Amino acid sequence: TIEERVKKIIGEQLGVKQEEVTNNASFVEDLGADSLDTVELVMALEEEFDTEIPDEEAEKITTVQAAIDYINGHQ
Amino acid sequence: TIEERVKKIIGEQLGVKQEEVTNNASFVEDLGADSLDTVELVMALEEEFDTEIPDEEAEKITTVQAAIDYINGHQ
Amino acid sequence: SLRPLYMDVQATTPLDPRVLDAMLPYLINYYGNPHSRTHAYGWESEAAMERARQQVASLIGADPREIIFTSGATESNNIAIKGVARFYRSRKKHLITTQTEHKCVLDSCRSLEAEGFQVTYLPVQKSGIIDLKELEAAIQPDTSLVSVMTVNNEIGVKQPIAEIGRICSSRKVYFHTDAAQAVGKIPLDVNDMKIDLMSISGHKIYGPKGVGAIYIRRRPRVRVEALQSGGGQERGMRSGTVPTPLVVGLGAACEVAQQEMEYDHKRISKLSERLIQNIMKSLPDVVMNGDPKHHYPGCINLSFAYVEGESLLMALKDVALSSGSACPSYVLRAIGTDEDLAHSSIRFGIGRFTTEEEVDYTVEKCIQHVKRLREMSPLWEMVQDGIDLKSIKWT
Amino acid sequence: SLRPLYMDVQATTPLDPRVLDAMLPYLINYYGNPHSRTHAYGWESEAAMERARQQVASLIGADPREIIFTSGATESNNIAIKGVARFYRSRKKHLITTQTEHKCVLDSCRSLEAEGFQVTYLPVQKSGIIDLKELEAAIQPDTSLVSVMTVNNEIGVKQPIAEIGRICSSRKVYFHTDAAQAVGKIPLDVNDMKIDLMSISGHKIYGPKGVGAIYIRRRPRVRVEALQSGGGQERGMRSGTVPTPLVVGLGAACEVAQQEMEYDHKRISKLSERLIQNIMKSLPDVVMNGDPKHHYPGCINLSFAYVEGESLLMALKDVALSSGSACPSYVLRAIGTDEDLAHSSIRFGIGRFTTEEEVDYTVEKCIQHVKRLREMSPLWEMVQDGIDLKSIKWT
Amino acid sequence: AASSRAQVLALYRAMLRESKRFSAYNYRTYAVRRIRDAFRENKNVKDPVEIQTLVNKAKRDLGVIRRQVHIGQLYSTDKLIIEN
Amino acid sequence: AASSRAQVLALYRAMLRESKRFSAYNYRTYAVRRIRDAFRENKNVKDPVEIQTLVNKAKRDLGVIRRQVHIGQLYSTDKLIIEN
Amino acid sequence: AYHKKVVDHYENPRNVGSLDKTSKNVGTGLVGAPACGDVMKLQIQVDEKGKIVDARFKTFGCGSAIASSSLATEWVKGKTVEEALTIKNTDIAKELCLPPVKLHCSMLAEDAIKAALADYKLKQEP
Amino acid sequence: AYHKKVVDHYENPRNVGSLDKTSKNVGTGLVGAPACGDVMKLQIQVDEKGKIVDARFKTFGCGSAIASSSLATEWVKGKTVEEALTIKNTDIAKELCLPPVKLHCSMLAEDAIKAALADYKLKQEP
Ligand SMILES: *P(=O)(O)OCC(C)(C)[C@@H](O)C(=O)NCCC(=O)NCCSC(=O)CCCCCCCCCCC
Ligand SMILES: *P(=O)(O)OCC(C)(C)[C@@H](O)C(=O)NCCC(=O)NCCSC(=O)CCCCCCCCCCC
Ligand SMILES: O=C(O)CN(CCN(CC(=O)O)CC(=O)O)CC(=O)O
Ligand SMILES: O=C(O)CN(CCN(CC(=O)O)CC(=O)O)CC(=O)O
Ligand SMILES: *Cc1c(COP(=O)(O)O)cnc(C)c1O
Ligand SMILES: *Cc1c(COP(=O)(O)O)cnc(C)c1O
Repeated sequence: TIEERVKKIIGEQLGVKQEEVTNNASFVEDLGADSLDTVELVMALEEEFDTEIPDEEAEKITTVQAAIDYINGHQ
Repeated sequence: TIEERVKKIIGEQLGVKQEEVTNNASFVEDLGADSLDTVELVMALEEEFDTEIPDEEAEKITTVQAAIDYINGHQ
Repeated sequence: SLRPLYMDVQATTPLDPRVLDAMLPYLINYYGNPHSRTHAYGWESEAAMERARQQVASLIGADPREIIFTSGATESNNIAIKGVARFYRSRKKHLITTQTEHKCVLDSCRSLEAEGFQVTYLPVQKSGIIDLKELEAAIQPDTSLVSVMTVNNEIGVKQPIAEIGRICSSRKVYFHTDAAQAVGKIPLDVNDMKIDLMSISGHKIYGPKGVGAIYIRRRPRVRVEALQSGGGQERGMRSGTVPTPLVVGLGAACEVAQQEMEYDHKRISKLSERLIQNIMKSLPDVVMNGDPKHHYPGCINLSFAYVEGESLLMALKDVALSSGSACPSYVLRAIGTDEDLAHSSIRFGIGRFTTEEEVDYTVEKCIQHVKRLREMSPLWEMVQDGIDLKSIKWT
Repeated sequence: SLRPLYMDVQATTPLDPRVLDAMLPYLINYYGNPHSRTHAYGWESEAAMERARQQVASLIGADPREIIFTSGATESNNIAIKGVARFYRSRKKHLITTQTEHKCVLDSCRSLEAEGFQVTYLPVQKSGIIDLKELEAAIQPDTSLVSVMTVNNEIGVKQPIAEIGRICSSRKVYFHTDAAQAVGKIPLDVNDMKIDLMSISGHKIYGPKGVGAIYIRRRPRVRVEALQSGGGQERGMRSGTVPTPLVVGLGAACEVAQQEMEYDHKRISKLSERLIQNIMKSLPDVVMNGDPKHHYPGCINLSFAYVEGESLLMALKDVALSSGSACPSYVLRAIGTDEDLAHSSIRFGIGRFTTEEEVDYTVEKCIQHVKRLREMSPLWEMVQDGIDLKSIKWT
Repeated sequence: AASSRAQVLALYRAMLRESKRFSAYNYRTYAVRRIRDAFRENKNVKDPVEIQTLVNKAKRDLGVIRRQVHIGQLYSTDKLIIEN
Repeated sequence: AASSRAQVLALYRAMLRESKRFSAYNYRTYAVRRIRDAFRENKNVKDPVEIQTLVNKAKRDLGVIRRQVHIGQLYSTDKLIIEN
Repeated sequence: AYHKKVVDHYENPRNVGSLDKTSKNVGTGLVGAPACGDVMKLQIQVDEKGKIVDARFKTFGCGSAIASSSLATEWVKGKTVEEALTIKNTDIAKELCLPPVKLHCSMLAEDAIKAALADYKLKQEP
Repeated sequence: AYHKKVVDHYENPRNVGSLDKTSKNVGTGLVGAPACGDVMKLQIQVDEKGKIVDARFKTFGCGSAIASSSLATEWVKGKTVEEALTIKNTDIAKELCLPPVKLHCSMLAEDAIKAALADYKLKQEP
């Protein structure tokens, strides 16, 4: 229950076992997401962490680590 | 049509000839207004001069001159 | 494009914002069927229905048990006229109404004549008002119902409802009044007026379309044969799902009207006098249809000689008005209007939301365009050359 | 206080937000009477009325000229059944319907029997479905109308509407179907089904209460004697002011349903299977009323032996449901249900907005409280002690 | 205890200011006129209970005005001919 | 020329974010699910005209959602039993 | 009247007026009846070669009656008396897009043309 | 069932159960019929002085039937057999605020009391 509840959200959203949600993985190229999935995934991170992620930041969150990094840097 | 269109508004609102709307006159004691009239008169000045007059300022506008003064001091 | 002024409130009214506000919860979360007895969506819907029933009853001096909800005064008129006629038909076959009633009363009576009932359509005086002594004389031993409307929808005339109730009660004949144009605008009390049935329309009193009510007196009991078959809703008198949001809107409109009636009557009286006086002082040959002494001021029907009414409505391109109008007019014919003048009448409606500026605009355009259409009219040309139109052999 | 889940969509539905959105302009600024012919409030109101008429027609495969607006399917059923019966009464006095029809069909037929018409109330099979060959045999030379509803409001069963149309058309008998529970939920096409009249209710399809329609086929022409007298609105078939905001809401609900029908049917099918299967795998002596092979999945009527239905509804204190319910049940009796089991049935409704979580909550509470009421029930006690209830001398 | 005069004059200003936001001419002009006429009609009521009833009705109507102004802005239409 | 993909993904986010503001459980849960299912159902449409029609319908429905969310907040009620 | 075409004959009036009934070169048609809500007066002025060189009208009646008679008055100008005889109610209705309930208006306007032309023709015989 | 008073007898059940029908000190009343939607079983236990010291019930029926029979079962405890005979359908209806359409429920519960008391009385005669 560290701020890699981020991993739990990504795995839940993309239908992927927690074992395959590696820090290096990009949602599309590595975890099978399309761009509808990635819209929903960004909103799921917004909800889970009570944070508003605007478009120019959302477009940079394309990997597990980028998600982890963004959330650690916004309390 | 100087900023003593203020006089025209006061006279119109209170049913008083322009001759009797003197700079010294208080709305209530000198021009026959009650407090319903003075609510409406303050809103009429707000409308005429596109200005928002909050309660603590409105309570100070009790004379013709006070009305003139307030409006000259808010463009 | 800019919109025309609404001067047509006898045809229908806008919702009062207080009425839409009361309706909206029932269009959003309180959507239960008021006949659903086993859960809280039903309970809260039922409770709103019954509160509205009390609001309607309070406005007319009735017991809420006497209020039956309908889809409009058209349905209420059918229920009152056919329902009473059919109930008592084993002993009573004669009905009385008047020649200026709304079309749903008249056509209900015509359908009963095809059913073997006798119907007297009383004439009215040139004032538009019935002759009470002619009503008294028309009552027969087998007369079951008299129906006479409280305010006329075309010309605004007020019938002597309380005096009609005195006549009917004293002879044990049921008395129905179509009050669609009167409810919430002039005082109505079913006991003081000795009314047995009454029709009410929501959308003539700033309530929503698609709803109405019928008052049916319970003491002495008035019996009505139901017209709409079904599961027995509304005490077996009007089967069907009671539409909670609409009856909420009807009750709210009645409560608002009960509060606003005196204020509106004063304000509309002044606007109505202004409209009539300012038109008549500026145009010759303008006549008011209906007696102004017995008249609801929000409905003003005037004739403009030598101008045809529909062309005047066309000319008044930015005012919404009506002519020959069921909310060549059979009402105007019944009050003895010359046929040509009846083609020259239009109806102006002043309501709760009408402004003095609207009235003045309407007056000014009416003066301008009557003059213009007269200058285009061969009849005005002939009269200006001193010709007696009543001497020409037309066609 | 927290609100109960709504599982009662056969009694009425919430507005779809798209429907309220389409209605609101007509409750605020577009308040004209659609019959006002001389100004733009009338024109725009008329135009909205006619667009809604086309939306209703498109959903059922009709010509908009064949769509008449009413206040509800109750009124539409009265118009279809009494209107056809009275029109053709000089040559035809016999009508056919079924024992499981909604109360407004049955009571309309009963009123016609008091008028001297003969009515056959066909039985249904224990499935709830009529026997087509028994319908064929019941038709007489003076049969004017057959009326059979498309989807039953208590048990959800689908009648073979297209096969009934084949029978009626081939014998030149008019075919009416009460489609209130079917419109927008299963496919309806008046020509493929050979339908001559159809009843439609707005508030069963996420439209507002107080509105409906009746389809009346124009070719070959079906004739109906009008019931509501008046000025001839709706082609003389339904006099009265057409309530523009409500008919706008009906047309919008039809257009939305035309778009959503396939999606809703898939989703409601899955939820319905889940509800039925999860209740039945967890409780003994649960029976579904009606054949699941000919059944609209959003209406699920189950009996829970040894528990009385109203007590179960009370126990399910946070779920809005219904029992014995006209949208001891005469429908359950007609399908041969034992009287005690008929006292043990309740109706679950799944609609467009129902969630899986609601279904699962409802299932879980139903299992819990059936068990509890059985543990309070003397009938369950006796069966658990191996007593044959059919051997006791009651009272 | 709350000041009836303060409530009343604050409600008067609030109800007038909000009614002036009605998009529709006939509701706006009616609401402003009706509020002015009603407060003036009731100016000389002296019974503290009856004053409180009037104040409570005005608070209810202020909620109605606020909601119906917003709904009328969501579903606005063109101005009338005479607003030109 | 406007980008259909950009419009579509911006509309998807906007429609989901606004639908999540529905006060009423049954409208909120329906709107979110329906939007997800409809965009996914239509993912593989290739005709630029048909895509534009779908986009225009989604813009219309976004206006409906925005207005009906606000109206549902003005006239809100208690939560359902299962939201506890 | 809801058609742009009909309203135009009232908002932008043309040829409203009168000619001298005593002229041997003027024909006057007066048709309809006040009790029927529609009265049309149409007058034509004919030169000495039989060409209609001017026309005026006045009409009491609904917008469609005003437009039908106004259009008829425009249409006769420049036509010989024999040509004007071939103007039909159906051409007027088509031009104005009259709905069926207003077709009686175009028929009266055709009657007005023929009454005017007949009045003129009666004056030439001596 | 919409009354708090009625629902309480289901949400907070008391005395639901059975007594030993073979006891000379137990009376069993079983009244109603499954086909009528309401069956009440009410059993009483009487001490050797004629005081009812316990009672149990089971009911198949609507909430008002459950509450009427549940209340009857509470009310007989502590009463002599002769006192219990004076419990009336009208007292049960009054306590539960039953509407007129549910008054048949309080009458059946009174029937159940008397059937139980009569069954007990028949066992004492030998
Ligand atoms: P990504 O994986 O890079 O790209 C995803 C998209 C969809 C953009 C990509 O697959 C693509 O471009 N496909 C082309 C086809 C297309 O654009 N499909 C989308 C058209 S828009 C659409 O389908 C909207 C449907 C709207 C439904 C709303 C329901 C609302 C209900 C509310 C009720 C109150
Ligand atoms: P000022 O001259 O110092 O004082 C003025 C007052 C009124 C405060 C003073 O005279 C006084 O205190 N009078 C005591 C009586 C009193 O308080 N009267 C006011 C009661 S509040 C009232 O009358 C509100 C009426 C509300 C009408 C709203 C109509 C809304 C319609 C909306 C439709 C959409
Ligand atoms: O307070 C009022 O009576 C109404 N209006 C003025 C009404 N106007 C119309 C308009 O503002 O467009 C009057 C008019 O132009 O006739 C106040 C406001 O503008 O907020
Ligand atoms: O997106 C959805 O499906 C609905 N909700 C969640 C629905 N909730 C109810 C609630 O939020 O109170 C589910 C629940 O509690 O059952 C999202 C949101 O909160 O904005
Ligand atoms: C409007 C009206 C009616 C019909 O009422 P609806 O509610 O439209 O059915 C009946 N009588 C009169 C006098 C009316 O003005
Ligand atoms: C609801 C319903 C009706 C009545 O419809 P209303 O619009 O409420 O008058 C008629 N038949 C069936 C099958 C229904 O479910």
